[PDB]
Amino acid sequence: WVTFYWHWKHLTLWQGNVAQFDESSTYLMGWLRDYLWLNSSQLINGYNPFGMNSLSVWAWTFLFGHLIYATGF
Amino acid sequence: KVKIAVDRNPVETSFEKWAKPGHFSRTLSKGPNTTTWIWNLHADAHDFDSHTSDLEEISRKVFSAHFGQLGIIFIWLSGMYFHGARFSNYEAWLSDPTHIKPSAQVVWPIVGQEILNGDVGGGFQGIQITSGFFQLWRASGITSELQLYTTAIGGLVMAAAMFFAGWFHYHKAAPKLEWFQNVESMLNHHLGGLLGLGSLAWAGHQIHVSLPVNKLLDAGVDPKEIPLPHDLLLNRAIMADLYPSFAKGIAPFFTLNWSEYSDFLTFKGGLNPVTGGLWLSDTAHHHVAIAVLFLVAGHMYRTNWGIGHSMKEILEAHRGPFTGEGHVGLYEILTTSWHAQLAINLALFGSLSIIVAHHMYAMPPYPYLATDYGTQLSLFTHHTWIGGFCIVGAGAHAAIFMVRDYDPTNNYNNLLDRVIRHRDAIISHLNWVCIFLGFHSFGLYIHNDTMSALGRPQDMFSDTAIQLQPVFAQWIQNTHFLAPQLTAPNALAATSLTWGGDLVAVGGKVAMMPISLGTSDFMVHHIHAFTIHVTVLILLKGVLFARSSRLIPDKANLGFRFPCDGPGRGGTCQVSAWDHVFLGLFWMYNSLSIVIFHFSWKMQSDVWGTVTASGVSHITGGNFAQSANTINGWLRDFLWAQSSQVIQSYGSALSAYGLIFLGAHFVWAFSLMFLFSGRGYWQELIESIVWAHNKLKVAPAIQPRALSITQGRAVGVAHYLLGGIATTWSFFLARIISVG
Amino acid sequence: MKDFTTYLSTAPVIATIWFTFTAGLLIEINRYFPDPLVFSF
Amino acid sequence: VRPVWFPGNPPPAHLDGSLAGDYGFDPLFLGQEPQTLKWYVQAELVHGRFAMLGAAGIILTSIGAKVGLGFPEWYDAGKVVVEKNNIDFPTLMVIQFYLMGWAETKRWYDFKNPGSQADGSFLGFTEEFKGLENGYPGGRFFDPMGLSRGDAAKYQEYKQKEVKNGRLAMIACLGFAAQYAATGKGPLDNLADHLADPNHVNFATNGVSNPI
Amino acid sequence: FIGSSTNLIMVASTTATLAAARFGLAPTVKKNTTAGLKLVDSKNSAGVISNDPAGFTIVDVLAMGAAGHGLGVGIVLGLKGIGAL
Amino acid sequence: LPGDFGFDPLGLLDPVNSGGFIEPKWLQYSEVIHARWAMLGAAGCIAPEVLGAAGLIPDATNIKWFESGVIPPAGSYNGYWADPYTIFFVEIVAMQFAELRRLQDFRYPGSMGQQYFLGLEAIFKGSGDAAYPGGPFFNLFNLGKTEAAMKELKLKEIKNGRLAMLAMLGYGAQAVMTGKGPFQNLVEHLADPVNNNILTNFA
Ligand code: CLA
Ligand code: CLA
Ligand code: CLA
Ligand code: CLA
Ligand code: CLA
Ligand SMILES: CC1=C[C@H](O)CC(C)(C)[C@H]1/C=C/C(C)=C/C=C/C(C)=C/C=C/C=C(C)/C=C/C=C(C)/C=C/C1=C(C)C[C@H](O)CC1(C)C
Ligand code: SF4
Repeated sequence: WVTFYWHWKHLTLWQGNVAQFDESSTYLMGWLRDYLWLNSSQLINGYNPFGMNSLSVWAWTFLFGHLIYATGF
Repeated sequence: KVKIAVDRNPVETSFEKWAKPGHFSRTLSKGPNTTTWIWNLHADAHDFDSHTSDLEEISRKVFSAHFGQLGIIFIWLSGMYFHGARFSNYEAWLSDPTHIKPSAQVVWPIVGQEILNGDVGGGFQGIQITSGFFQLWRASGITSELQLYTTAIGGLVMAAAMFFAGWFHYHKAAPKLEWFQNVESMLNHHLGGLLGLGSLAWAGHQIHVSLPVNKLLDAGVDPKEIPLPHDLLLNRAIMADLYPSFAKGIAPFFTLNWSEYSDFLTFKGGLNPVTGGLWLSDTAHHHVAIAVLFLVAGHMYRTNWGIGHSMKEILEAHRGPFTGEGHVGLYEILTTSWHAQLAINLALFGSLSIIVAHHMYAMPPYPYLATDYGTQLSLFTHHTWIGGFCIVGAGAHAAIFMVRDYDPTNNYNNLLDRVIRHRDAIISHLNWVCIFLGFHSFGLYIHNDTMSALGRPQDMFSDTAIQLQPVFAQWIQNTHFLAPQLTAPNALAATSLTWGGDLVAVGGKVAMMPISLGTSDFMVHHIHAFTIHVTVLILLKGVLFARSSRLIPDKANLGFRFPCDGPGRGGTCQVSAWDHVFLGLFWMYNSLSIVIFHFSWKMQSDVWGTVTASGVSHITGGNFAQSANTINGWLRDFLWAQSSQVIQSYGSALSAYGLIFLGAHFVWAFSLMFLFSGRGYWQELIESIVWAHNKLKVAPAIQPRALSITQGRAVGVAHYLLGGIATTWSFFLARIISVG
Repeated sequence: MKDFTTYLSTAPVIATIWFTFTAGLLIEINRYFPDPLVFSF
Repeated sequence: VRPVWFPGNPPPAHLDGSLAGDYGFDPLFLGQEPQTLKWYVQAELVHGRFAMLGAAGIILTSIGAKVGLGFPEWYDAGKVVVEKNNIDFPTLMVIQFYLMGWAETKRWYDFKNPGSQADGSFLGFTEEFKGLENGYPGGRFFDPMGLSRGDAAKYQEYKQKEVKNGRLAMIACLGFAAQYAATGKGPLDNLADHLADPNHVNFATNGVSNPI
Repeated sequence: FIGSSTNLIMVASTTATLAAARFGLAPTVKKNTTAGLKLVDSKNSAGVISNDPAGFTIVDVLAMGAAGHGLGVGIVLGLKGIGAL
Repeated sequence: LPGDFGFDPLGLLDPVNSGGFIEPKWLQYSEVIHARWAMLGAAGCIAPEVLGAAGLIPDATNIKWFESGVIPPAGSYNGYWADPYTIFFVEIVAMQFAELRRLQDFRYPGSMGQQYFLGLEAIFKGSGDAAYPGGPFFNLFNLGKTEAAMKELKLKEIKNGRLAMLAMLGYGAQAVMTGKGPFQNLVEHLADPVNNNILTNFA
C-alpha cells in the first residue's frame, strides 16, 4: 500500500496533473483503472508478434513473478 | 410381483418439533454449549444416513425432499413467466427482434439505482437479460403477454400441488421399501412415460402451434394479426392453407404412406436463413423419432408378465477371463445404496449438461438466438459450470459409498474388488500421464514466450514457424462437411456451419461461419486434456484411497469426513476422501475457467462480428491464430484489452457490472485467510477477546469456539469459487453486452 | 399455536424479521428524504 | 349437539359453546391459547360494533342519496363535508386521535388489569367504569336502559343476536368496499340495478369479477 | 386400399409373429429365452387364467402384435425405401 | 361387492398394504358414482337428437351435445334465461351442498341425521353401506324389499353403468373425429355399413 501510494503520487507529480490524483485517488476503481491498468501499457508491449524493445526483459520478469506467486499458493 | 405397498399415517403433523432445534439426531439433541453446535446443526441436516440406520425411512425422506425440490423449481419458473408477462417488453421485441434488446427486470427509483435502467429499445427501460427466455417463448409460439400470465398462474398452481404431494407422501401415505426397490418398473415407466411421452406431447405442440405461428412470424406479418392457436386446432382448412398435407388428415399415418408428410416433417440441414435458428420442421420430426425410440426402449424389463429382461441375469451373464466373476454383485450394490446412485446419476447428468452447452452453441435452436451474442456466451458458460460442479459431486458421493455402505462380505471377487486391488497401478499411470501432458502442454507456451522475447520469433511454435497442425480434427471437419453427399444422401445440408461451407447473416451480424483449426487450437486443446486428467487423478485417487492406504491402514474407521490423523508419521493432514473432493473443486475451477476463456476469445476472434458487405469485420479483428501461443498474448490481448468496457462502465447504464467486478475480487482475496491459516491461532485470539468480554460482564453463555478444520477449509473454497466465478461473470457480461 | 410462536422465536427468523424492519425503515427514510449528506437542518 | 359450521366435523377442543356465536369455526387454530382467545373475543366484538354502525351509516346515506335529497355517496362524503363547511382536515383528525386515544386506552388498560378503572381516578366515577365481562362493559354509561342485569337467559339471547348481526355487518361492509371497487357506483344504485334486471346484471357481467 | 400390397405385408408379419409364438417358437409369457437362446420356463407371473394347450394369454396378443407391427412397418418402409414396392 | 367378474389384472383391489385413495372401499364407491353420472350423461347427450328427429321438440333446439354451451368455441346457444356464467354460479353452490354433504357421509357414516337441515333429517341417515344409502327418498318405493333381489338390482346397476361409461367415451371420441352427433353417426352408419366405418372416416 505505501509503495503503490508513493509511486502513483509521484507519477502524477512528474507527469504534470496532480488533479488526476486528487480526484481519482478517493475510490478504488480510480486505483485499478488509472494506476494498475493505464500504466501497464508499455510494460506488456515489451514483446509482441510485431517486435520487441528495451523493456522486454522486464515484460518477461513480470510474468515470472506471477508464476512463482501462483506456485506459492 | 411388482405392486403398490403403502403405509398409513406414519408421522403426525404438528409444529412440536419446530421449537426443538436439532431434534433429528441423538448427538445434536441435548442443546448447545459451544458455537460448534450451530454449524453441526446445519451440517447434518440432510445427512439422511446419520439419523437412523433403516433403508425405508431414508427412502421416504428422500422421496418427499425430491417433491420439495420440484416445488421450488416450479415457483422459479412461475416467477420467470410472470416477470416476462408484466415487467418486460416482449411484445415490442416480437414486433422487431433486431435493434430491440431483451429486457425483463425493472428497478425502483431510490438512492440512484435508477441509472441501472438501460435504454433497451422499444420505449422501455430496465436491465438486459441474457437468460434468453424471449427466444424460447418465440420458439413455442407465444405472441401475447396474456398467455405468459396464464402460464405463470399455472406454474404457481403446480408448485402448490408439488408441496402438497410431498406432505402427503411423507405424512399420510408413505410407501414401503419394496416399492422403491422395483428398479425395473421404474426404468420402464421413466423411459416410456417421462422421456417418451414428453417427447411425443411436445412434438404435438410443435406441429400444431409452433410450426404455423413461426411460419407466419417469419413470413413478415405482425404478431397480432396471426390467428390464435385454438383456431389452428379447430379449423383444419387454415393448416391446409399452410401445409397441404393436413388436408388429407390422419389417413397417411395409419396406412404407412408417411411420404406425404414431407411438408412439416423434414430433414433439411443447416439453419433458417431469415432467422438464424434451426428449422422447426426438423425439430418436430426429431421429437417424433425420439418418442418412437424411447417408447420402444421402455418395454425392455420384466415387471409382472413373463416377457422382458431381469437386471440380475444381464449383470451376472457378463464375466470374462481377465475379470474373474465380472459383474456378480453390482445389483445388490445398486439397489441398496443411495450414494452409489447419486454418484452415477450426477456423473452422467453433469456430462450431459456440458454436451448441452456444446451442441447449443454449435447448432442454435431458437429463433433469433445466434445474433444475440450475450445470450450465446451466457448459455454456454452457464451450462459448462453446472456440468463441472455435478461431476465433482459424482466424485464425492462415490467416495461416500466407498466409506460407509461398502461391505466386502457380499463383494468378493468382482470388478470393484479388482479395481481396489490394483489402485496402485491405476494411480501411478494416471500420475505419469498428468506429468507428461503438463510438461508438454504448458512448456510449449513457456517456450513460445521465451523465444518471442529473445528476439527470435522463428523458433517458436506457431502457424508460420515450426507448425503443429491438428490434422485429425481437420479431417473430421471435412468428413462431416462432405457427409450430405455420400454418407447422408437425404439431407440437403450439413448439420451445422462450423463444419464448413457458407455464411448465414441475420440483420448484419453473423449467425455462424465455419471455424478453422490451427496451432493455437492444438495447444489449447491439449491444455484442456491436461487439466481434465489432473482433476480425474485427484477425484479417482480420493475414491480408491478412501478405505485404506499404505499410510493409514484403517482410514475406513475414521469415517468420510475427518481432518487428519495427527502430526505423526511425518504429518497426515488432509487424508480423508473429503479433502480430495476439496482439491478437486479447485482444479475444476481451473479447467473450466480455461474452457470458457477459450470459447469467448475464439468466438470473438473468428466467428462473430458484422457483415459490412466488405467481407467480415470481427469484433477483435481475428488475432487468435497469432496470439494464443504466448502467455503474454493471453494476458495482453485477452485480459488487458477486453477489460476496457468493464472498468469504464461507471456513469452509464452498465455500472453494476463494473461495481460487482471489484466485489468479486474482494471475496476472492477474502478466501485466502481461511485457506492459508489455521484454527489454533484464531482460537487463541478469540480467547483473548472473550477475556475482554469477561471484564465487562458480557460473557456469552454460549461459548465462542473457532471453526473446525474441515469447516475452515470448506468456507475457504466456497469464497474462492464465489469470488472467481463472480469476477468472470461480471467481465463476460459487461464486455459482450457492451460491444455485442 | 404455542409451538409455532416458539418457532417464530428462534434466532434466524427474528434476524430476518428485525433486519427486514431495519432495512425497510432506512429505505423509507431515504425515499422521503432524498440524498442526505450533512445534518445542518 | 351444537350446530357446527360444518356438519360432521367435531368442534375443536378450545371452543366449547360458552361464548356467543360459538360454531366451532377455527381451521387455523388461531385461538388455542386462552389469553389469545380472550383477546380475539374482544377484537371480534369491537370490529362487529364498528361494522354495524358503519353499514347503517352507508345504507341510510345511500337511501337519502338515491331519492333526490342531495346527499353524497359514501365515497364522496368526506371530501364534500371537509370542503363545504370550512373544516380543516388535519385538526379534525388530531382531535379524533385525542378522544379515541383516551377512551381506547381506558379500554386497553381495563383489559390488562380487569377491574382497575373502577378506582375513582377518573373525575369521580366509581363502578360505572367497572367491566361486567370480557368486552361487555355494562354500567350506567354503556347500558343506560339496563338490559344486562335482568332476564339473564334473555340477555344471553341478546349476546347471540349481537354477535350474529355483527358478523353479518362485517361481511356487508366488505361487500360495500369490493362492490364499489368493481362497479364504481353506489351500493343501493347497484341494488336497484340488479333488481331491475336480475338475470343480466350481476357479478358475472361486470368483466372485472370473472376475467374469463 | 384393403387387399393391396402393404396389407399383405402387415397381415403376413402379424400372422407370422403370432403363429410363431403360439406354436412354441417365439418367447411367450410362459417360455423364456436363456442367455444361449434356449426356451426355459418363466417365473413370478400374474397368474393368468386362459385356456389354450400352449398356455396362451392376452399378453402375447399385445406383445407379438406389437412386434408384428414393428417388423411390418420396417419391411414396408424399407421396400418403399429401395424402390421395389 | 357387485360386478366382480374375475377381472383386474393390474391388481388394485388388494387390501394388504393399501391406503390413501386406492383401497377397496373407495375404488368401488368411485365406480358406482361414475356409473350413475355416466348413465345420466349418456341419455342427456342422445336425447335432443332423438327427440328432435321424431319431431317432438322444435328446431331452435335439436343441437348436438357439444354445442350446448359446454365448449363455447365449438358453438353456443343464446336463449337460456341468463349467461352460462350465471348458470355456473348456481351450479357451484348447488353441487357444493350436494357433493360436500355426500363426502361428510363417507368420512363419518351416520353423521348426517343430527344437525338441523330444514327437517330433512330422517331422509339423510344413510345405512351401513356408503354407496347405497337408501332411506325414504333415495329409495322411494321399496324396490326388492329382500336380499335375493337386492344383489340382482345392484348387479344390473353396475352392468348398465359400465356400458354407459364406454358409451360416453364413444360420444367423446366420435365428437372429436367426425364432428357430428351420435344419432347422426348411427344414421350414417346404418345407411351404408361398408362405406361408413371408422377406417373410412380416416379422411
Ligand atoms: C408414467 C409414469 C411416471 C412418470 C411420469 C414419472 C415421473 C417422475 N418420477 Mg417416477 N415413478 C414411476 C412412474 C412415473 N414417474 C413409478 C411407476 C415408480 C415406482 C417404481 C416411480 C418412482 C419414482 C421415485 C422413487 C422417484 C420418481 C421421480 C420422478 C420424477 C423425476 C423428476 C423429473 O425429472 O421430472 C421432471 C418433472 C416433470 C415431468 C413434471 C411433471 C410432474 C407431473 C406430476 C407428472 C407426474 C405423473 C405422475 C407420476 C402420475 C401419477 C400422478 C398421481 C396423481 C397418481 C418425475 C416427475 C423422482 C422424483 O422427483 O420424486 C418426486 C423420485 O425420487 N419416481
Ligand atoms: C401427442 C400429441 C398429439 C396430440 C394431442 C394430437 C392431437 C390432435 N391431432 Mg395430431 N399429430 C401428432 C401428435 C398429436 N396430435 C403427431 C406426432 C403427428 C405427426 C404424425 C400428428 C399429425 C396430425 C395430423 C396430420 C392431424 C392431426 C390432428 C389432430 C387433432 C384431431 C385428431 C383427430 O383427427 O382425431 C383423433 C381422435 C382422438 C384423439 C380421440 C379423442 C378422444 C377424446 C379426447 C376423449 C374424450 C372423452 C370424454 C369422456 C369427453 C368428456 C365428455 C364431457 C365431460 C364433456 C387433435 C387435436 C388432425 C387435425 O385436426 O389437424 C388440425 C390432423 O389432420 N395430427
Ligand atoms: C502456477 C502454479 C502451479 C504450478 C506450476 C503447479 C504445478 C503442478 N501441480 Mg499444482 N497446485 C497449485 C498451483 C500450481 N501447481 C495450486 C495453487 C494448488 C492448490 C489447489 C495446486 C494443487 C495441486 C494438486 C492437488 C495437484 C497438483 C499437481 C501439480 C503437478 C502437475 C504436473 C505438472 O504439470 O508438472 C509439470 C510442471 C510444470 C508444468 C511446471 C512448469 C515447468 C516448466 C514449464 C519447465 C520446467 C523445466 C525447468 C525450466 C528446468 C529447471 C532449470 C533450473 C533448475 C535452472 C505440477 C507439479 C498434481 C500432481 O502432482 O499430480 C500430477 C496434483 O495432484 N497441484
Ligand atoms: C480480502 C482479504 C482480506 C481481508 C478483507 C481481511 C480482513 C481482516 N483480517 Mg486478514 N488476512 C488475509 C486477507 C484479508 N484479511 C490473508 C490473505 C491472510 C493470510 C492468512 C490474513 C491473515 C490475518 C490474520 C492473521 C489476522 C487477520 C485479521 C483481519 C481482520 C482485521 C480487522 C479489520 O480490518 O476489520 C475489518 C473487517 C472486515 C473488512 C471484514 C469484512 C466485513 C464485511 C464488510 C461485513 C459483511 C458485509 C455483508 C453483511 C455480508 C453479507 C453477505 C451475507 C451472505 C452474509 C479483518 C477481518 C486480524 C484480526 O482478526 O484482528 C482482529 C488477524 O488476527 N487476517
Ligand atoms: C411424480 C411422482 C409421483 C409418483 C411416483 C407417485 C406415486 C404414487 N402416488 Mg402420487 N402424487 C404425485 C406424484 C407422484 N405419485 C403428485 C404430484 C401428487 C399431487 C397431485 C400426488 C398425489 C397422490 C395422491 C393423492 C395419492 C397418490 C398415490 C400414489 C401411489 C399410487 C399411485 C397409483 O397407482 O395411482 C394410479 C394413478 C391413477 C389411476 C391416476 C392417473 C390419472 C391422473 C390424473 C394422473 C395423470 C398423470 C398424467 C401425467 C397427466 C397427463 C396430462 C394429460 C392427460 C393432458 C404411488 C405411490 C395414492 C396412494 O398413496 O395410494 C396408494 C394416493 O392416494 N399420489
Ligand atoms: C377396469 C380396469 C381394470 C384394470 O385393472 C385397470 C384399468 C384398465 C385402468 C381399469 C379400466 C378402467 C376404464 C376402462 C375406465 C373407463 C372409464 C370411463 C370411460 C369413464 C367415463 C366417464 C364419463 C363420464 C363420467 C361422463 C359424464 C358425462 C356427463 C355428466 C355429461 C354431461 C352433459 C350432458 C348430459 C349433455 C350436455 O349437452 C353436455 C354435458 C353437460 C357435458
Ligand atoms: S492438526 Fe492440523 S496441522 Fe496438525 S496434523 Fe492435523 S491438520 Fe495437520
